[PDB]
Amino acid sequence: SAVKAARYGKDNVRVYKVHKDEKTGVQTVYEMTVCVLLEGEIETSYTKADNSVIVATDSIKNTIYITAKQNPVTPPELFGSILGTHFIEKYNHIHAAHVNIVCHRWTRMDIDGKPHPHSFIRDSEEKRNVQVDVVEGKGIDIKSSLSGLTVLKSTNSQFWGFLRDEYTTLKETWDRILSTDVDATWQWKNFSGLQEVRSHVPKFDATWATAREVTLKTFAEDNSASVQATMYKMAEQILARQQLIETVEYSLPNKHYFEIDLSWHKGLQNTGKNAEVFAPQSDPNGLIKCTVGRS
Amino acid sequence: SAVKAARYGKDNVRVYKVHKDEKTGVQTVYEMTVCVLLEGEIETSYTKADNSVIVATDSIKNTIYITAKQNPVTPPELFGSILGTHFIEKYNHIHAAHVNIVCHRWTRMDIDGKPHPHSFIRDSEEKRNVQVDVVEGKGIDIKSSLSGLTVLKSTNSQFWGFLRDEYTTLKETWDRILSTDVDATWQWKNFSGLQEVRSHVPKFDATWATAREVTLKTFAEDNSASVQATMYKMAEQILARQQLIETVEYSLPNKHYFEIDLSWHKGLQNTGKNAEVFAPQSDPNGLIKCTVGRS
Amino acid sequence: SAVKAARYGKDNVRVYKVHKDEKTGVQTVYEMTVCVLLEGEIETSYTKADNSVIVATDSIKNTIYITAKQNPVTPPELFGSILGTHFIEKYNHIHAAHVNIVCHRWTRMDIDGKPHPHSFIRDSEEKRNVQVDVVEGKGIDIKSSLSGLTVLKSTNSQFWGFLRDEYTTLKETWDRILSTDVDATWQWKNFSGLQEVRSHVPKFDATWATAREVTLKTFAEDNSASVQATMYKMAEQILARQQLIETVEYSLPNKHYFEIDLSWHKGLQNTGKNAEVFAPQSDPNGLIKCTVGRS
Amino acid sequence: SAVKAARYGKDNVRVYKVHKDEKTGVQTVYEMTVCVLLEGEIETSYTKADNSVIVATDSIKNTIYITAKQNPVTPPELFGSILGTHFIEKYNHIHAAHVNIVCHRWTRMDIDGKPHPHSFIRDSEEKRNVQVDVVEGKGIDIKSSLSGLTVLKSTNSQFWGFLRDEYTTLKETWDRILSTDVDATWQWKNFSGLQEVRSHVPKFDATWATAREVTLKTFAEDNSASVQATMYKMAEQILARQQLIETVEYSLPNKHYFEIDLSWHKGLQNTGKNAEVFAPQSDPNGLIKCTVGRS
Ligand SMILES: O=c1[nH]c(=O)c2nn[nH]c2[nH]1
Ligand SMILES: O=c1[nH]c(=O)c2nn[nH]c2[nH]1
Ligand SMILES: O=c1[nH]c(=O)c2nn[nH]c2[nH]1
Ligand SMILES: O=c1[nH]c(=O)c2nn[nH]c2[nH]1
Ligand SMILES: [Cl-]
Ligand SMILES: [Cl-]
Ligand SMILES: [Cl-]
Ligand SMILES: [Cl-]
Ligand code: NA
Ligand code: NA
Ligand code: NA
Ligand code: NA
Repeated sequence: SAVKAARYGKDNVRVYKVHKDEKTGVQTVYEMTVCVLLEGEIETSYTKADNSVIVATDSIKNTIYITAKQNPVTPPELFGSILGTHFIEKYNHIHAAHVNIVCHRWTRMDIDGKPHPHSFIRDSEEKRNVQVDVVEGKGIDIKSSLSGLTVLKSTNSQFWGFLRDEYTTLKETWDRILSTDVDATWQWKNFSGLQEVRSHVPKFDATWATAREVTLKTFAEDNSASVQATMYKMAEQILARQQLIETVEYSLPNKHYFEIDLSWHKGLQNTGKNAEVFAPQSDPNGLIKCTVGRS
Repeated sequence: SAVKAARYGKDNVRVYKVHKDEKTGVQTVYEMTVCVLLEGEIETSYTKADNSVIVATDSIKNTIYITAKQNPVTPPELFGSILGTHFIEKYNHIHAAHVNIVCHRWTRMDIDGKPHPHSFIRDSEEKRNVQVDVVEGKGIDIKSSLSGLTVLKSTNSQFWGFLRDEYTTLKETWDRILSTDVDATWQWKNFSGLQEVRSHVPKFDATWATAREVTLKTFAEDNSASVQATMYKMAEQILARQQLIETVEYSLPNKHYFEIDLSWHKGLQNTGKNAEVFAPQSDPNGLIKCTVGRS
Repeated sequence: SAVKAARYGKDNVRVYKVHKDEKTGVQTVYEMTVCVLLEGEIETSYTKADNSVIVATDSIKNTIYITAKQNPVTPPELFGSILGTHFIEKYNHIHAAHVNIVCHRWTRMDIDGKPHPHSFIRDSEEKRNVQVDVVEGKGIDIKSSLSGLTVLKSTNSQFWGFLRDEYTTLKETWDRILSTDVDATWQWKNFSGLQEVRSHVPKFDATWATAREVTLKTFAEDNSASVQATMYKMAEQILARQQLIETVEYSLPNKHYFEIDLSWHKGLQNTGKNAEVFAPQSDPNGLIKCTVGRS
Repeated sequence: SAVKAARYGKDNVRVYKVHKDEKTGVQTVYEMTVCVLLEGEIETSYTKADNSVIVATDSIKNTIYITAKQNPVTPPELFGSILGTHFIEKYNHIHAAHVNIVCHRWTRMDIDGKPHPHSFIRDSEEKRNVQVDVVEGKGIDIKSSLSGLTVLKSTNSQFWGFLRDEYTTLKETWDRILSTDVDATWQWKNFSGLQEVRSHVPKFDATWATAREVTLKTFAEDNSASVQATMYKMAEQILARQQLIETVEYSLPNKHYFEIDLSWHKGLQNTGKNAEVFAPQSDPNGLIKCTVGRS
């Protein structure tokens, strides 16, 4: 037998960094969870018990903290690029570094209407993420995403005109609840290396902001014909607003809310126009996905 | 043998309710998870296979939705009281109803700076909860709480002067991170029944708001001597601001963030005054609890 | 205000211990998660920032590992007793120690039909637990339990003869699925202190074994009239087999499996006697509880 | 813009099936969670609100239950193939079906040493899974796996001889704990369609059994030089025992157990040869992956 593919490293590395402004007293915190997996001339660790080719995953962990100490950890696209570039440059025989970063929210508290200098709240489990693949000889591929953005609209969602055959029981509807957990990913043009990534640093926060804003506004304003149609509009707009993005991907569950017929109880009317109480369904759920690119 | 205690019912009942203002088009949503457990003359269901004394848990589920259809679901203290009162009044032989409600956040979205009439965001996994125990002959006991409120302050937390003996390795500190998940509970004076609960309806949202506000402000402003001392201040203030509360309980984990000594690497300084990168510890964690009452 | 109740300490302390038999080469592992919360003359830590009365939770963590190093960690009832007794004896001003222990399964692997000397498998997420409350002047109260024991029987479960009124839609059934996650707790006679606990050491593993055996056999053999009736039988038997137990508590969810009517599709028959495919319901679920004592 | 990729359907479809032997009274249960995502000429649902091309995900759910009613649900490789083949054959314009199945354990209980005819225990959260991609014109690609198989060996694991530089703090060790959650995947030769899958039905349970057996035996018997080296041996053997498998993939976390130096306390010796009490680390963890193919 032979090794067709291999990568190894340290996952679930929790990192916090604080920035203190000496002059203002304002402190800023960042918290993330980091995974770094390396590829290279490491097949003999698997086939021959040759650990000489292994950069220990414990050392990869140390390196993550040292890199956070010596560089900015924001935007996560830049940090991941610095981190991955380090491994392929430091170790001749390592030829790719795969860096995934989950950024956790720490939003400054407002106390009595004034931003507090050093207290924060996790104002959502929504995440901002990056996947940075640093490949020697082939630059840096970055996928940026937002995930865990949980939303609901109580009307202005429809689903009718779908295929109807002997497997179909679903009633057409012109007014339903739509609720989802948004997973949205924008894939950047390949970057030739760390300098090119750095040359675009401002665009990373800007594009994340645009993607979120477009997601929320389209979700709220689209009188939705379906999840499919709504998510395409989101993707289309994001592409139109950042030329350095090549594709936009959405992965959306349809978290169903079912009407409850109560007419069996004293003729209570709770369906159609009289629907007020619904049963949220934990499972199953629709799952709808789209990758949109430039025509 | 004999039954010393018994209660039974339906847990994890997910409920959504929408309120539509016909005139404005503004819709408002509520989502909760409900548990109702009943007590009464039901020992024979356990000892004699006598199911005649059982109100089926499926029927308790139906009753939850019907009650939500026919009454306000807010404040959760009132809904739980209505619900529990129904079971003990409807069924002679049922003498207590234990209603736990978890309220989930659905905060109206602001789109282009204007509140949207029917789109919402889950802007936190923080919960507002109630535990309502309706006991025939003995009124209604309500415990209200907030939970899952996750906060961090990056300085103005201290821990020194603790007991030091042969089991102690912890260094005293005058400047550390403090991060916790706030679980705060306020226990109301017994209410004689549903009318008395209704007579106090406005106080339920007001007291929840006060508890949150006092929690966040004390957390942010107290140069903390310890979790113990900070949480007591929170509780003291809440008691001072609502005379219908008898006790205030806090349950707080201390979610440790550890310094990382990196001086082994090129003499890097990352401790004490130079501490910038920390390792959040998932476990273990301190757990600190207090119940505060009136002197 | 004033402190009405207080306890504090370290939660989620993961502990592993290995026992190596030098002579046989057979190794045995134990893994648990420990929480120790202390009570005593500690009110001033909360009201006066007096940390002198605080045994740091970090030191409580150290003490957990030291105690595991110097004593047996099995049965967990004994370990918890040793641990809690240490705190109230070591610290004059500490008057109670509350020790919760979750034991994780590490079952020796059989390889080619022979037990392996040092490899183990987690052959279930089922837990064996103890709650040991050590109260100065008042001995040691122990609650032992098994939890997370997930079972299903595909027939020989019934539910009929329950109360029927205007809230009832549930059909009576003479043949249904019953599936639950067993949480079973046996509460021991108070022990006067550590010597008395030690005098009963063998009974702890024996009683845990009996409780599990009786649970599984009753579940499998009882043509169940209801969860209520079945769980009472379990409790009755356990009480009859260990006189040092005062009560037996069960907490059982009824994890419903619903029939699926498919006759709308080509007259397919999948209900009643023809029921083969069912939909497991994640929520809601019945929750049925009983505490049984001696008449 | 334009749709570069799209797939949609129903996730988290829980399914139970019972088989009753009329003659013996022996019943057998299967429980799984199913996801079916379809691809085809569906771009206009996204770009033009054309729902005519959508097979509703609700109908895909119905179809899952109907297929389970009318066919065997075991081995999961065959069920997934039947299910995916149905969609591409039934709907001209659907050209791929992606079926993921998670099988949940329901192992027959032994009561008083005899297998019970209709009671089962979930004797592990370990899963048996399939990923079946049915592509019109291109047959059926199946990946089979086991996951969630959690194991520990308390000695006969080593890690030394790794790369040492300025980022390295890890001590070499000749005797450590190794614990992991096994994720192992075997990828089958492409099948031309449903007949070819059926022609190999017996091999699916046999190969799953071999993979598990080889995993457990190698884990227990290999005096491991590293995770890398041990997992390669597992993969090598599995490939040697089933020629219809093209590759074998492992994904293994190294769930670290750290020594605890206690010599600061009364010179207690708990390291090296005296190590008995360890601290399991929840995070971070190494993550080691390998795909092995035929040379
Ligand atoms: O938006 C929707 N898209 C779908 O494909 C679908 N199928 N059922 N309900 C649905 N709703
Ligand atoms: O605030 C704190 N309280 C405690 O009791 C403690 N113990 N260790 N660290 C601590 N911090
Ligand atoms: O065993 C049961 N007990 C109950 O109380 C019940 N209620 N609905 N179904 C039930 N099944
Ligand atoms: O088996 C191991 N492999 C690795 O690559 C490694 N790195 N640190 N510890 C390790 N153990
Ligand atoms: Cl859907
Ligand atoms: Cl603490
Ligand atoms: Cl029930
Ligand atoms: Cl590792
Ligand atoms: Na390199
Ligand atoms: Na009553
Ligand atoms: Na004492
Ligand atoms: Na087709």
